[PDB]
Amino acid sequence: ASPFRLASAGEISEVQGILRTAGLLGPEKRIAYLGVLDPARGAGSEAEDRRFRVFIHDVSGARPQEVTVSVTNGTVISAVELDTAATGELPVLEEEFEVVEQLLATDERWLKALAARNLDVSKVRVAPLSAGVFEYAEERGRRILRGLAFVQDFPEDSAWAHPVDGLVAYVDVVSKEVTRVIDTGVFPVPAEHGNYTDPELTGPLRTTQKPISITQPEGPSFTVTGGNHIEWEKWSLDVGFDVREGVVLHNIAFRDGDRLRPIINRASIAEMVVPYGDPSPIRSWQNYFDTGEYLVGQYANSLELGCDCLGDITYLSPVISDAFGNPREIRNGICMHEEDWGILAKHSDLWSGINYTRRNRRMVISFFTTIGNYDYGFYWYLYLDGTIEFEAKATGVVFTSAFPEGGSDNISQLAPGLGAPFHQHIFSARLDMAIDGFTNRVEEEDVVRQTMGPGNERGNAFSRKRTVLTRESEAVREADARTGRTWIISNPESKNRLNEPVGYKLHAHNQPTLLADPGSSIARRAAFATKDLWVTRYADDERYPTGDFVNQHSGGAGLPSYIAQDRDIDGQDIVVWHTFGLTHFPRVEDWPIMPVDTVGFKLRPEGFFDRSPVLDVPAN
Amino acid sequence: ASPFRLASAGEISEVQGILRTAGLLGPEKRIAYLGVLDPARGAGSEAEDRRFRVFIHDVSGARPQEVTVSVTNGTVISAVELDTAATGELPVLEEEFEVVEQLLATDERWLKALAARNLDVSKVRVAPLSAGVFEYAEERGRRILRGLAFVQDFPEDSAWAHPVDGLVAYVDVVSKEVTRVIDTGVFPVPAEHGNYTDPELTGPLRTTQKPISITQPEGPSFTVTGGNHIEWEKWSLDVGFDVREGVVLHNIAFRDGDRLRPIINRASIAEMVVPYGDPSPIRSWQNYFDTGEYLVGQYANSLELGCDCLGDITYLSPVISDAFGNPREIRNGICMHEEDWGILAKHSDLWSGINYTRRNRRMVISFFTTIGNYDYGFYWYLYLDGTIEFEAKATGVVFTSAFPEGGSDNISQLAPGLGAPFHQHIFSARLDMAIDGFTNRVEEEDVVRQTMGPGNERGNAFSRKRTVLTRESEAVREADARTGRTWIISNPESKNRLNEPVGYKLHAHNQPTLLADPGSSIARRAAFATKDLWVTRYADDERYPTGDFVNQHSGGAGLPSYIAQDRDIDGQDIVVWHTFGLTHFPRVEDWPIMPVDTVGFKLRPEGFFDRSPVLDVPAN
Ligand SMILES: O=CCc1ccccc1
Ligand SMILES: O=CCc1ccccc1
Ligand SMILES: [Cu+2]
Ligand SMILES: [Cu+2]
Ligand code: NA
Ligand code: NA
Ligand code: NA
Ligand code: NA
Repeated sequence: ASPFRLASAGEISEVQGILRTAGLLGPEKRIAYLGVLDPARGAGSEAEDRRFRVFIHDVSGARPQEVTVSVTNGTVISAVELDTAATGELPVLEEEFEVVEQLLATDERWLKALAARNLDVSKVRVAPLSAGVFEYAEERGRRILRGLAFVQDFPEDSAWAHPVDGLVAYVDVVSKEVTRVIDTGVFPVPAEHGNYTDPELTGPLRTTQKPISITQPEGPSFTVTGGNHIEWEKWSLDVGFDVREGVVLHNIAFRDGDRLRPIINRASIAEMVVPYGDPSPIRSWQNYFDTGEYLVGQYANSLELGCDCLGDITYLSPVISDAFGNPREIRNGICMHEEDWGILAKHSDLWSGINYTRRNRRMVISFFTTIGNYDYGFYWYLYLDGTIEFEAKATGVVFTSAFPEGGSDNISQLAPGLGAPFHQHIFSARLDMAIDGFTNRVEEEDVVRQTMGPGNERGNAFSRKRTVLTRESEAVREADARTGRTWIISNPESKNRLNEPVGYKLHAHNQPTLLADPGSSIARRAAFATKDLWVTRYADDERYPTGDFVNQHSGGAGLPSYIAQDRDIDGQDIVVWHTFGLTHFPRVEDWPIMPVDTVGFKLRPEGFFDRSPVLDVPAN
Repeated sequence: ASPFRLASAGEISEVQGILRTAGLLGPEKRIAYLGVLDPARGAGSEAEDRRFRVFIHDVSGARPQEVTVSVTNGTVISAVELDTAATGELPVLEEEFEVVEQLLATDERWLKALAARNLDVSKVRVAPLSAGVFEYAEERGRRILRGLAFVQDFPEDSAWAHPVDGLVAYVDVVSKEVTRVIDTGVFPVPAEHGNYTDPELTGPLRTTQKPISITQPEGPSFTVTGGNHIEWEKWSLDVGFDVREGVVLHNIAFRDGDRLRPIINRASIAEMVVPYGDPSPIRSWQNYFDTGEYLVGQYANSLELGCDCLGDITYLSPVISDAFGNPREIRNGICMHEEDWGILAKHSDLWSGINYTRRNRRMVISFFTTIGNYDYGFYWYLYLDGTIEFEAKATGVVFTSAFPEGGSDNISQLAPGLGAPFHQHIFSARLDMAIDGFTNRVEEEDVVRQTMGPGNERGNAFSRKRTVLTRESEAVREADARTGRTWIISNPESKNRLNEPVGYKLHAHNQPTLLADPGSSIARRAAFATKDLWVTRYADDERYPTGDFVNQHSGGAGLPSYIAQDRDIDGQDIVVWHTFGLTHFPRVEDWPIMPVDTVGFKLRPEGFFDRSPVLDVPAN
């Protein structure tokens, strides 16, 4: 009955039938995105209308369409033809991954480049990479992918160990033309294999690890009702799933006495970008938006009990659409479990004689996605004490190149002849805030150092200052680790028992933001990534920091366009966008398969409760 | 047989007998510090000599002494009379904690101040706080403690809820005189209790938490030999314990093939300081050095199975001396166990069809200490992939004051009338490095942004730069989160298979350092805390960043004095000192007992291995 329930196979079958009957899903059409729309603000009228947004691609060159359908009424609500030169191309289709390799395999220029290298075309894998927007006027309005080549010596070989540097091709995947083949010279193809399951490389496997057994003899402490409504240790929320964003959290709230208090209306990772810092023309165009261009949710892994998720695991199996509108289940695509998290609070008192210890725990909601060489785990954590934390785990295989004789300032060496270009992994969290309701404000909090003098005669005092962000034009903020900068989201109309506004404090990791020159193409297309924090006024159609159609969009869409409206955000329905990322100078230890590295953020209560909220936790 | 074994009860009994026979331990003497000395550099002569350093206090006013004894030869090696006005007072004795309350209880000025407040002297607890060095000329060369008062309504009451503001006393604990009683005015004593085990405050305890069972059916994967030598998943180390520093790690090394490769010779938390930022004269002198002034190791808790440490736990029970030279066991004072740590590495490859997942784990070595209101957990972590991490967990009860009518810029309100002054918790990790041996250097690594232009026509390139620190005068470094600043400790004479120096990268949390005015007393006594990183040349007697005798020392001792020698550190036996801390603006949720907050640092291999070191981990 909940409007926030996961999409069902039946709903997706209905969408397909509706589009087919309307003449919108003929043999030349492909569904490039399908997703359920969130209820509009103020859905307290009990009028459920399950609506789906669809992006429809046409493989014969006709204009794509954006379509909204209602499955409750079985109708097409709206249907719009898209001018992709203006508003951007549609996301990459899975079925296009192989088209780039296949088109190059018959192009004379491609074949001549491989022949000069004595490479058999049947052994050459081509990575299908997004094109971006650069200097090539012939690409405007066309659907372009760029291809970089890797050799697979045998079917089970890791191609990433054998990059073919000095060579790149551009392909129009709709007209099926190879527009350019660029060959800047021959590099040796690195010869060592990178097969991390080969006994020659691993040596004998360790026999020293004894098992760790994690069980819950009475089952887990959380309940799931309605398919995706979670209640755990006074928390409640709905777990959604979208093919673009992946796991989405709705209606995060905390049961404080008899009051269910909202905290966050919608939480998601709304974009991610991986910009490469190698100035070689073979790769200087390389920036992929895994969320916006490829849709991370459709590549979610099926997670294996005892390997990917350990303990008493409850699974969700979300349903998405394939390119023809058929429902497809991602079996065991979301793990949910609780974890012990050490000591929560502890004190031994010299005067009362009381010794007190309580243990902490967290609820874990996670999925894993794979797009080409990279793999990412997305983890949401809820803690007993009201903290909310997000963590990204990056692993997989680093993207490789040749390592040039004489070295490089932008590439590190991993093995003889084998390089890995410098790059970043940058995420955008979209936090539709609802601290005790929708009237919220953001304050920037800095430490204040004080001068020794009158009123501070011993020079020990220090303080803090809070600046309210009142309009969107002043709500584009930078981190400052040196001054301990944080941001507080408060409700000025809801006060704690000390008559102070209730609030939550956002703690960032203060990692570097986008490094590229501010005049670059990527700085214009990923403008969100140049600043740590943005605050906008909520609006239904302002969903992604990069806009709706990221692929081959020329720039400026999303957050820079939103904040130009300069809307009031002081005690209003607001959205926080936090940029956070890893800057990756690859090390030898990242090869041939990368141990996990992590980045994230957390929010902690800041006078939201009237005292510690975990006084009622038992001794265990 | 190991020279790094824990001190035994028999060794401490021998020290006592040796000091007694030498005439050094009469009835007026107290042992204020006793600890085993580390083997000198180059102990490859097989000549074991177990030596102990002792600080001897005299309760009758005679000069204290520093004494070194050899238990192997049963002799006093050296004995030096200390001039405490010059070099600092001895650490606070546990038996002095109660002397301050007892002396004030008969002082007419103290009694008049309590009578004006209608407080019964039998209900007034007095916190024994270290004095520091300020403007009081009469305190030079005397052993002073300062007292702040708290009311206990009944024997099991939490006194911290009832601070008596506007009142402070100074006491000479050797001559047993109250030197000053300062009363700046009457504040209401906050009335609400803070008894976090009272059902009136906790409400009914949750019944919703189901048990989590963590077991190791075949036992743990690590072995302990010789009392304190650990081997775990190619790591080996010795776990030491010192009454001042707490847990100390010796000879951290990693078994790479057939070679045992050293990484860190000695790791410890060598100092910590809690400076308060309240300019009230009642508290503007308040800075305690828990390690240097109070000795955190002697207040280590006994850790309870299933409450403090969960899983298959192996305990160590270190032995220390009491004030009379008797051995005293800290039963179960150190927990050791391994923990599952999620995914280690994962990749699903589109071209090879191979799906690969491995799980991570870490070894945990921890102890907990309690000094007055504050409790701290110290956690050392070793990971499968070569990472070393330290984590401090801060909990307990915040130090309180009145909250003034009309508010405060330096105190936050926790309850009606109840304040908590702003303060920091700052730690110093001393890392005696030994990356593949003792010839080490430190490089500072910054991200380098590049301008769009020739050689970077698309404005995407970025790079990094490394600066070698060659002498101590240039090795006092500040964090820079914006440029992703890290520090690399490398061995220029030991190269990986790519002919690059092996190394480890130190990742800091980049939290604010000491906030106090640089002309303050605390900035001079805790000078280490004003900078994030220091590098010194190793020397036997350069143990603490604050010097040997922190209590009432006038300033400048330790690191600022060491680095003035301006010694060569480029490919030498070096020591890294990393400052890291929490800046604490207390929140309502910290009251009446604080949920854990954390800070720390980690070191990751940086071309130390020839490839990932966890390729031989099995599928489980
Ligand atoms: O992450 C998207 C870029 C990509 C896609 C497919 C193969 C390699 C790289
Ligand atoms: O942490 C050392 C300061 C202190 C010691 C004893 C009681 C309260 C405060
Ligand atoms: Cu990376
Ligand atoms: Cu604190
Ligand atoms: Na355009
Ligand atoms: Na909002
Ligand atoms: Na002095
Ligand atoms: Na060293």
